[PDB]
Amino acid sequence: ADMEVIELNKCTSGQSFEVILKPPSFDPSLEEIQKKLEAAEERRKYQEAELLKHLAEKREHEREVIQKAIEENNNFIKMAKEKLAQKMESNKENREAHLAAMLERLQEKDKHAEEVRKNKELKE
Amino acid sequence: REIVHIQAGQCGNQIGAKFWEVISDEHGIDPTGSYHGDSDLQLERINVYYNEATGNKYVPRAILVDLEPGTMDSVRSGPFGQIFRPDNFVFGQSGAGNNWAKGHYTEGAELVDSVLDVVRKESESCDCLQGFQLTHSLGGGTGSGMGTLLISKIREEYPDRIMNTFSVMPSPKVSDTVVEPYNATLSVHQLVENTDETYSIDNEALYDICFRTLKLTTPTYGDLNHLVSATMSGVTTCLRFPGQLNADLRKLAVNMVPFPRLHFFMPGFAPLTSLTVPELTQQMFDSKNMMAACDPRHGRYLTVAAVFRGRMSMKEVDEQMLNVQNKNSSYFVEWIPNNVKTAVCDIPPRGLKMSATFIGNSTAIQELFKRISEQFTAMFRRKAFLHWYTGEGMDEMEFTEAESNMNDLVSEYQQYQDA
Amino acid sequence: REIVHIQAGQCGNQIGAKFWEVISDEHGIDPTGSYHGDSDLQLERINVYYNEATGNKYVPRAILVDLEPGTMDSVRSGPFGQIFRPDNFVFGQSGAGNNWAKGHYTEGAELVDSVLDVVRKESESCDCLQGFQLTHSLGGGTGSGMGTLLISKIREEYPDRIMNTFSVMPSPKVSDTVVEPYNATLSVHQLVENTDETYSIDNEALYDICFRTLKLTTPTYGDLNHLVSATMSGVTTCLRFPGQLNADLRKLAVNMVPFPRLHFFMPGFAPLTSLTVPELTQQMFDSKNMMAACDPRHGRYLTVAAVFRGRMSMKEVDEQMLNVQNKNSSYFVEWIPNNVKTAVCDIPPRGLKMSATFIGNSTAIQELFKRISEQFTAMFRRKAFLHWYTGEGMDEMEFTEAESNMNDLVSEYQQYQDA
Amino acid sequence: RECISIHVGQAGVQIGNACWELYCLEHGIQPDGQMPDSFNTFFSETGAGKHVPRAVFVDLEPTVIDEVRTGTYRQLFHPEQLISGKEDAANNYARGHYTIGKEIIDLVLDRVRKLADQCTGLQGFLVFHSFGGGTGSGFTSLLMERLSVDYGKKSKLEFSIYPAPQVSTAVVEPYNSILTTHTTLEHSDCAFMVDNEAIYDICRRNLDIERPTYTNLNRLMSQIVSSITASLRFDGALNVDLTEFQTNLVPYPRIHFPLATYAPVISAEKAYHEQLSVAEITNACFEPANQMVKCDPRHGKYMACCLLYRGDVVPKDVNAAIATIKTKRTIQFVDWCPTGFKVGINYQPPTVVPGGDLAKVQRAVCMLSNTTAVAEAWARLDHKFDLMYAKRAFVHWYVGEGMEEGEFSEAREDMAALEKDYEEVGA
Amino acid sequence: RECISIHVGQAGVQIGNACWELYCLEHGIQPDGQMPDSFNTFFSETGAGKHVPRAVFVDLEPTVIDEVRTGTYRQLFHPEQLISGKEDAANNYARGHYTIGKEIIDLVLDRVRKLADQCTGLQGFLVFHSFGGGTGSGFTSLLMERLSVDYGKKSKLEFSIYPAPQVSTAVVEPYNSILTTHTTLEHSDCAFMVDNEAIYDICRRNLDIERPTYTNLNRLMSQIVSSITASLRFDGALNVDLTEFQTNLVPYPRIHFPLATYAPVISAELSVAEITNACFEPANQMVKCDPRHGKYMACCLLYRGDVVPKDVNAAIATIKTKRTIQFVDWCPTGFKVGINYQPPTVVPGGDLAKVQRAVCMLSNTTAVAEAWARLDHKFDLMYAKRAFVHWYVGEGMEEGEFSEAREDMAALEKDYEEVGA
Ligand SMILES: CC[C@@H](C)[C@@H]([C@H](CC(=O)N1CCC[C@H]1[C@H](OC)[C@H](C)C(=O)NCCc1ccccc1)OC)N(C)C(=O)[C@@H](NC(=O)[C@H](C(C)C)N(C)C)C(C)C
Ligand SMILES: Nc1nc2c(ncn2[C@@H]2O[C@H](COP(=O)(O)OP(=O)(O)OP(=O)(O)O)[C@@H](O)[C@H]2O)c(=O)[nH]1
Ligand SMILES: Nc1nc2c(ncn2[C@@H]2O[C@H](COP(=O)(O)OP(=O)(O)OP(=O)(O)O)[C@@H](O)[C@H]2O)c(=O)[nH]1
Ligand SMILES: COc1cc2c(c(OC)c1OC)-c1ccc(OC)c(=O)cc1[C@@H](NC(C)=O)CC2
Ligand SMILES: COc1cc2c(c(OC)c1OC)-c1ccc(OC)c(=O)cc1[C@@H](NC(C)=O)CC2
Ligand SMILES: Nc1nc2c(ncn2[C@@H]2O[C@H](COP(=O)(O)OP(=O)(O)O)[C@@H](O)[C@H]2O)c(=O)[nH]1
Ligand SMILES: Nc1nc2c(ncn2[C@@H]2O[C@H](COP(=O)(O)OP(=O)(O)O)[C@@H](O)[C@H]2O)c(=O)[nH]1
Ligand SMILES: [Mg+2]
Ligand SMILES: [Mg+2]
Repeated sequence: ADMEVIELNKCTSGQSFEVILKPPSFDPSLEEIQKKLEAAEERRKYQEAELLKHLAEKREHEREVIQKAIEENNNFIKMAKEKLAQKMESNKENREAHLAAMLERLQEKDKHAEEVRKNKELKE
Repeated sequence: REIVHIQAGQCGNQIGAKFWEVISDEHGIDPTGSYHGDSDLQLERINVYYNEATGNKYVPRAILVDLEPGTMDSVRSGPFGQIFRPDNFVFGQSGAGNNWAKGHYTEGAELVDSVLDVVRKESESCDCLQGFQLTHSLGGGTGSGMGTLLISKIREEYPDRIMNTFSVMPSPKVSDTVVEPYNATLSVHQLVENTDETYSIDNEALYDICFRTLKLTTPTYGDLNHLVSATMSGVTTCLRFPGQLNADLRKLAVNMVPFPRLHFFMPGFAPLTSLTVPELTQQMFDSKNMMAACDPRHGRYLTVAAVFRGRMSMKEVDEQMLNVQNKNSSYFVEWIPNNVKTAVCDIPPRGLKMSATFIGNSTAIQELFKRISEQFTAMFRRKAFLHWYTGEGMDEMEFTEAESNMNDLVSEYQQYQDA
Repeated sequence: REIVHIQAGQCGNQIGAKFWEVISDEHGIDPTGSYHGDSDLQLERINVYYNEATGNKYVPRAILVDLEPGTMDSVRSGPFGQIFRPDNFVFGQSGAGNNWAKGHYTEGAELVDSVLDVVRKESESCDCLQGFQLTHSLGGGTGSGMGTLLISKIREEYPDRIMNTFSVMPSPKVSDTVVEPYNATLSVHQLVENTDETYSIDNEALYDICFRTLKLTTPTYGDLNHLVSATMSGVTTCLRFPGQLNADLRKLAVNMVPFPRLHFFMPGFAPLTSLTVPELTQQMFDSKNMMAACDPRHGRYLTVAAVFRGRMSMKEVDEQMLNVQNKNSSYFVEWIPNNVKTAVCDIPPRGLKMSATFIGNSTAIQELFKRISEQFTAMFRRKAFLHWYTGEGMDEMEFTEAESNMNDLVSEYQQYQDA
Repeated sequence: RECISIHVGQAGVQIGNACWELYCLEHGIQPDGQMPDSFNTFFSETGAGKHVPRAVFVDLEPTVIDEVRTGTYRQLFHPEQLISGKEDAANNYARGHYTIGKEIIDLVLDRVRKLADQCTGLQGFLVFHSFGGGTGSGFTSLLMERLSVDYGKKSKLEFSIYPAPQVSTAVVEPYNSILTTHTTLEHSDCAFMVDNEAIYDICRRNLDIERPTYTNLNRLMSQIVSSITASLRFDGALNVDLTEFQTNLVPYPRIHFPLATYAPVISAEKAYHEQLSVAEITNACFEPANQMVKCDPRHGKYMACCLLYRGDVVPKDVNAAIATIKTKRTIQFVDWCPTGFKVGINYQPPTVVPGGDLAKVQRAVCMLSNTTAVAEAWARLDHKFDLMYAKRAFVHWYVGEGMEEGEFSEAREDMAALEKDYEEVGA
Repeated sequence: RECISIHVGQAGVQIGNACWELYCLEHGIQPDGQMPDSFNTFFSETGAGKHVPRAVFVDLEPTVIDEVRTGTYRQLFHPEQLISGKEDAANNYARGHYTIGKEIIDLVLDRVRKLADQCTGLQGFLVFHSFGGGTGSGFTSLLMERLSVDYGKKSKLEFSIYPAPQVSTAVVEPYNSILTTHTTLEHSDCAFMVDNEAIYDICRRNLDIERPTYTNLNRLMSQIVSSITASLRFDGALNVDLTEFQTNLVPYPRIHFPLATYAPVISAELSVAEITNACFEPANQMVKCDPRHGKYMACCLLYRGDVVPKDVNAAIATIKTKRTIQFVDWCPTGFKVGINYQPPTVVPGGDLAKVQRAVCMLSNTTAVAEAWARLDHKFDLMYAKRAFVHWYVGEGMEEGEFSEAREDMAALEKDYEEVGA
C-alpha cells in the first residue's frame, strides 16, 4: 504493501524514487597538528638518544674492565719482581759479608799463631 | 625484505652449517653453483638469505665468527663447505676459554671490530636490510661471550633494526664443564636487554628427545644438531618462500611479544627423526616434542604461531588448530584475543610430505630459567670458579647484577598468570 | 765430583798406604800401571781419587806429609809404594816431637807452605774439586799438630769446599806416649771448628776389637791398621763406584749432621778379621763392632747410614734395617724422621762375598770424649808436662780454652737426649 | 562530477586493484587503457587513445603495488600514480600515522592534488583501507586528516574492511581499528564497512569455494563497490553526486556506517538456471545470510534505507516487491522516521569477470542500510581492545614509535561514546 | 698450540727422559729424530729430516743430563737444550733457589726464551721436578718465579714427585718440600702430584718387580704423563684439550693438586667398565691417601684407545649408584670425559703389555691434604729443634723464611679442610 511513490529524477539511463510507507512519529578540522606529527618524531629521537648513550655506556665500562685486568697483571709483575730482588739480594748480602764472617775465625787464630811464635823469639 | 646472518663459535657455527645445508637444499643450490630445482617459487625470497654474486651463483648472507680456527676449518671442508664468501670468515687464532669473559671482553673485543666491519659491508650493502639473526652456544665462551657482545655491538650501529637469536641453552646432561651456568646466566641477562626475539633451544630437551622418544642410544652432536637444523627451517619459511602473509619478522616480533621483555620462545617440531595432520598437531603441541625442556602446562601460553608444510588442505588445519584450544581451553591466556595463528605453505622439507613447526611464547619457560639460576647460586653460592673471571678483569657483583636480573625475569613470567 | 787426599805423619801415612792398597785393588791398578780387572764399572768414579797421568797410568790424588823422613821412606818401599807422584812427598827433616805444638806452630808452619803449595797445584788442577779428606793420629805430634793446622789452613784458601777427616783418637791401652791426651784434646777442640765430618777411630776400640773378639795376641801396628783400612773402603764406596745415589759428600754431610758441631761419627764394620745378612746386620749394629770405643746405648743415634757390599738382594736388606729400628725402637732419636738410610753396592772387597759398613752419628761418642778430657785434667791438674809446650811458645790458658771447649761439646751431646 | 579513488595499504590496494578491473570491464576499456554513460566520473580521456583511472595507490612496502605494475593493467595507470614506500608499517598504527607515514605523506598528497588540478569541479574521494593493519589504519588516518585541510567541503567516502578471526587478522589488529576509527571519524563523511568474515561466509556458502583466496573475496567486494559507485559513473538518479550520500544514509553527522547487502551471488555453472524474480533478489536483501557485516537487524532499528537495483528492472515491480516485505518481514524503523526507501534503478546490466566464480546475471539489487545493530560490530572490536589493553598487551610497541599511553585512552574514550549514541537512538 | 717441557734436577730429568722416549714411540719418531694428526704441540719440524723435542733439561751436576747425550736419543735434542751446572745442589733448597741457582738461572731462562721465540703463539709450560731434593725444589722455585715475570699469562703446569720413605728420600727432604711448595704456589696454575710410594706400590703389587728401579717406576709415570698431555699432542674429534680440562680440576686459585689414577697396569707375559672401575680404587691411585675420607670437587676421565661413549656413559651411570659418589656440597657432580682414539703405545723392552684401551681419572679431592700433612708433620718436629736448619741459614736463608713458609702450609691445609660443607 500500500505504497504512494514520490517521483524524483527520471534520467537517460536510470530512475530514482522514494517510497514513504508510514508517517514518522513525534520529534572544526584544524591544520594545527602536523605539530604533533612532530611530537612523536620528538619523543623517539629521545627514546633512542637513551639506549644510545646508555650503550656508549655499556662500552667504556668494557674498555675499563679490559684495563682493570692488564692493569691488574702489571700489579702482579712489579709486585713480585721485588719479591726476588729483595731476596736474591737479601741473600747474596746475607752471605757475601757473612762467609767472610768465617774469616774472623782465621785471621784471628792466625794473628795469634804468629803472635806466640813471637813468644819463641822470646829465647834470644 | 633482506637479512644477514651471524654464526659464532663451536655450536653457533655447526648449527648454521646444517641450517644452510637445508635451506640451500629447498631452494636448490649446489655446493657453489646456482640453481637446480624442478620447482620455481624458491627464488622469490632467496633474496632474504642470499646476497647473490658472480656468474649466476648464489653465496649466502653469512658472517662466520670463531676464536679458534678449529670448527671453521671443519666447515670449509665437508657440507656445502664451498658456499660462504671466504672473506666472511673470522678466525680467532687464540683460545676461546669456554669462559664468557674472554669472549665478551678480552680475547673477544680483540676481534669484534673485524666482524663488526663485515656485518657492516654485508648489511650496508643489502638494499633494505631488515634485521640480523645469529646462532650460538649459551654456556661456553666464544659463541656465548663474543655473541652477546656482537649483538650488544650491533644494536647502536643499528638501533632501528631487529634482533633475532637462536640460542642453545646448555644442560648438565650432554656436556659437563663446571661453568656454563655462569656463561649462560651472564648471557641470559645480556639477551633480555639487547634482542627482540630469541628461541630457547634447550640441549637437555634436545638429547632427552633423542632418548625418552627415539632410542638413539649414543646421540651425536650430529643428530640432535640435525634436529635444530630442521626447526630453523620451519621457523623461517614464511620469511623465505610463501604467498600468504609476508612477515617483516618485525611483523613477527611485534605480534608475538606483548611484553618488552624479549620473551623467549620455545620451539618444537612435527614428524621427528631421520602423518595424518590431527596426528601432526597433537605431536607438535605435545610437551615431549618441544625444543625447550619445559612442560607447557605449569605455564600457559601468551602467543603461539604454527607453520605447516606440504600437500594438505587448510580445511583440517583451520579446525584442528581451532580445536587444540578447546580440548585445552585454559592453557592459552584469557586476555589476548586471537593469539594462535597458523600459516600454510606447500613445499616439503627433508623427506616428509607433511611437517608442522611450532613457536610458543609460554611462561612454561620460567621453568627452564629458574633451573639455570640455580646451578648458578649453587656455585656463585660459595663464590666458586668465579676466580676464572675475577682474574679476567670482572667484578664480583657483576654476577650479582645478572642473577638479580634473571630472577626479575623469572618473576614477570610468574606474575603473568593473571585476571 | 773430585777429591784430593791428605796423609800426615806416622799414623796418618800408614793408614793411607793401606787405604790406597785396597781401593787401588778394587779398581785394579798395578803398583804403577793402569788397569787390570775383569770388571768394568770401576773407572766411573776412579776420577774421584785418581788424577790420571802419562801413557794410560793412574797416579792417586795424594799429598804425603811427614816431619821426619822415616815413615815416608817406609812407603816408597813396600806396598803399592811406586804409585804416588814422587813430588807429592813432603819430608820434614827435623823432629816431630810427638808434641802438638811443634806440629801446629814451630817445626810445623815451617813446612805447611810447601804442602799448602801442593794441595793447591793438585786441587787447583782438579776440574770441579769437591773437597779434601785427610788422615792422621790425634795424639802424637806431626799428624795431629800439622794436620789440625793444614785443615785450619785449607779452610780459608778454600772456604766453600768440605772438610773430611779420619782421626785416630788415641788410648792408654796401646800408645807410645803419656802426652797424647794433650795433643788430642788440643786437636779435638781444633777439629770441632774447622771440619764438616770426622770419623772417630778409637785405638782402644781397635785393639779391644783384636782381643775381646779375635784372640789376636800381640797385635802389630800391621793388623789393627788393616781394620781401619777396610773401614775406609766401605765408608767411601758410593763416593767411588755406584749407580744408586751419587753422594756429593756434601750430600752426605748435609744429611748426617743436624748440628753445626761437625758431629763425629763412629764407624764399624761387617765381617771382621783376616755371612747370612741378618747375621751381617746384628754384627754391624753390635757395640763390640764399632771402631770407636763406646757402647751405643748410653747414647741414642741422631742419624745413621749403612752401605752393603756384594751380590745379595735389597729385599732382605730393606726389611732387616727397617727391622733393627723396631727391636730397638727407643735408641734412634724420635724427632729426625727417616734417619737411617741404606745403600746397596754389588762389587766385593778383600775376600768376602758379603760386607756391610756402618756410619753412626751417636751421642754415645760423648763417652769417648769425656774420657780424654779426663786423662787431660788428670794431667792439666798439674801443669804436668805442660812445660814442653809452655816452652815451645804457648800459653797456659790456651789449654784451658780447649778443655773449656771440649767440655762444651760433651755438653751438647748430653743436652740432646730431649723431647 | 569528477571522482578520485585512493587505495591505501595491502587491503586498500588489492580491493581496489580488482575492482578497477571490473570498472574497466563494465565500461569496456581494454587493459592498455584504450576502448572502442559518461563514466568520466572516474577516468580522464588523457591524450589520444588512452583512458587512465582517477586513482592513487599507496603502500609502504612494494610487493602489492609492485605486482600492479607487473600484471596486465601494467598499462592502465600512469607511472606516478602508484606510490610505494620501501619499509613496511609492521601491523601497527603508530608507524603508519607517525613514524613512517610522515615520510611519504607529503608526496602522496601532492599526487592527489595533481589529479584534481585537472578536474573542473572535483567532487570527492573514495578512500579504500583496512581496519586493523599497519599502513591501512595509520596512513589513511594521517591522509584523511590532511585532506580535510586541503579540501574542506569535498566528500570523503571510506570503504573499510572490518577484519575477522579467519580471514587472517593478528592480535594487535583490534588496537589499530579502535585507534584509527577515532581519528578518521570527525574527518570522514560516510563509511561503508565490509565484514571480511561476512564476505568469506558468503563464498563458503553460496559459491562452495571451501577455503577462499583474497582474490576470491575481493571479487565479491568488487561487485558491491561497483554497485555503489555505479550511480555516479552512468548518471541516472540517486547517489548521482557524493553529497547525495549524506542526504540519504547519514541522519546524524557521526560518519555513520551503512551496511551493504548485495543481490544474487550465484556461482557460474549455475549460470544457465532460471534468472530470479525482481522480488526474490530483493527478498534476499533482507537477509542476515546475505549481509556484508556480521550482525543482525531483527535486533537493531533502521533509520535510513535505500535500494540499489541494477539491470533491466521496472519500478512497478520493485514496488510490489517492497510491498510483500512490508507484510512478510521485519519492517523495523526508528520512532521518528518515515520508513524510507530511496530506490535507485540503473538500466545498465551487471557485468562480471569472465575467469571469476560468479555467473552473469540479469538484475541485481543492493540495499544500503543504516541500522543501529551495526554497533554489534563496534562492540566485538571494543571487547577485544578492552581486555588486551587490560594488561597493556602490546601497547609499548606504539609508545615506542612515539605514541601516548593516553592516546589509547582518549580513543577508546570516543569509542564508548559512539557505542552509546547508536544505542541512544532507540525510542 | 705450542708447548715447552722443562725438566729440572735428577728426578725432573729422569722422569722426562723416559717419557719423551714414550712420546717418540707414540708419534713413531726414530731416536735420531727422523720419521716416515698434528703433534707439533711438542716438536719443531726443524730443518729437513729431523724433529727435536720442545724441551729444556737443567741439572746442577752433569751425570744424569750427561747419560742423556750418552744413550741413543743422543741425537733427539740439540746440543744446547740440555743445561748442566758443574756443582751439585746438595739436597738443600737454599742452594738451588739462591746460591748455585743464581749462576745457571740466567742462561736457562734465555734458552727457553729461544724455543718460544720460535712458536707463533706458545701457550704453556710443563715443568717437571722433585718435591724434596736440592735442585728440584730450589731451581724450580727460582725458575717459576722468573717465568711468571717473562710470561705472565702463559700456563705453568707442574708435575711433582711427592717423595716417600722407601724410594729413597733423606732426612732434610721434608724441609725442601714445604719450602718450595710455598714459593712456587702463587706462581703455578695447576700441579700434578705423583706419590713415589704409590707408584712403587703399584709395581711391587701389579708387576711383581720385587725391588723396583728408578727406570722401573719411571716408565709408569711416563705412561701417566703421556695420557695427560695426550690431549694436546694429536687431536681426535672426541676431545683432548687440557686448557679447559683444568677448568674443572681447579675450582679455587690455590694451584690445586689433582690426583692421577691410571687404567690397566698389567705385566707383559678388560671391559671398558672394568678399567674405569679400577680408577675408583685406593690400590690404583697415584698419591697415597683415599677419597672414602675426602670429598670431590672436580672429576675428569681420560680414556685412551678404541672406546665408545656408549660404553663410557653406561659405566659412568652405575658409577653414581653402587659406589661412593663423593661430590662436595656445591658442584655439578661433573666428569669431564675425554676420548683419544689413538691406542696406548708402550715401550718394547718394558714391563707392561700392549693394551687396547686405558683410562686415566684426574681428580681434585680434599683428601689429598692427607698428603700435605704427612709432609708437614715431619717438618714440624724436625724444625722443633732447628734440625738441620743451619745448613740453609748458612747459604744465606732466614730463620723466618722457614717460619713464613710453614705459615702458608698451615693455611692451605685448612682451605682444603675448609671446603667441607
Ligand atoms: C655431548 C656430546 C655428545 C653429543 C657426544 C659426541 C661428540 C661429537 O662432537 N661428535 C661425535 C663424533 C664427531 C662429532 C659429530 O658427529 C656427527 C660431528 C662431526 C659434529 O657436528 N661436530 C662438531 C664440530 C667440531 C669439530 C672438531 C673439533 C671440535 C668441534 O657426539 C657424538 N659425546 C662424546 C657425548 O655425549 C659424551 N658425553 C658424556 O660422556 C657425558 C654426558 C652425555 C652425560 N659427559 C658430559 C660426562 C658421551 C660419553 C655420551
Ligand atoms: N578482504 C580483504 N582483506 C584484506 C586484504 N588484505 C588485508 N586484509 C585485511 O586487513 C587487515 C590487514 O591489513 P593490511 O592492509 O594487510 O596491512 P597494511 O599495513 O595496510 O598493509 P602492509 O603494509 O602490506 O602490511 C587484516 O584484517 C586482513 O584480514 C585483502 O586483500 N582483502
Ligand atoms: N720417581 C722418581 N723419583 C726420583 C727420581 N730421582 C729422584 N727422585 C726423588 O726425588 C727426591 C730427590 O730429588 P733429586 O731430583 O734427586 O734432587 P736434585 O737436587 O733435584 O737432583 P741432584 O742435583 O742430582 O741431587 C727424592 O724424593 C727421590 O725419591 C727419579 O728418577 N724418579
Ligand atoms: C615467518 O613469518 C611469520 C610472520 C608473522 C607470523 C608468523 O607466524 C605464523 C610467521 O611465521 C613464523 C605471525 C604471528 C603471529 C601472531 O600471533 C599469534 C599473529 O597474529 C600473526 C602472524 C602473521 N600474520 C598472519 C595474518 O598470520 C604476521 C607475522
Ligand atoms: C758415600 O756416599 C753417601 C752419600 C750420602 C749418604 C750416604 O749414606 C748411605 C753415603 O754413603 C756413605 C746419605 C746419607 C744419609 C742420610 O741420613 C740418614 C740420608 O738420608 C741420605 C744419604 C744419601 N741419599 C740417599 C737417597 O740414600 C745421600 C748422601
Ligand atoms: N646442540 C648443540 N649444542 C652444543 C654444540 N656444541 C656445544 N654445545 C652446547 O653449548 C655448550 C658449549 O658450547 P660451545 O659451542 O663449545 O661454546 P663456544 O666455545 O663459544 O663455541 C655445551 O655445554 C653444549 O651443551 C652443538 O654441536 N650443538
Ligand atoms: N791405629 C793406628 N794408630 C797409630 C798408628 N801410629 C800411631 N798411632 C796412634 O797415634 C798416637 C801417636 O801417633 P803418631 O803417628 O806417632 O804421631 P805423629 O808423630 O804425629 O805421626 C799413638 O798413641 C797411637 O795410639 C798406626 O800405625 N795405626
Ligand atoms: Mg602494515
Ligand atoms: Mg740435589
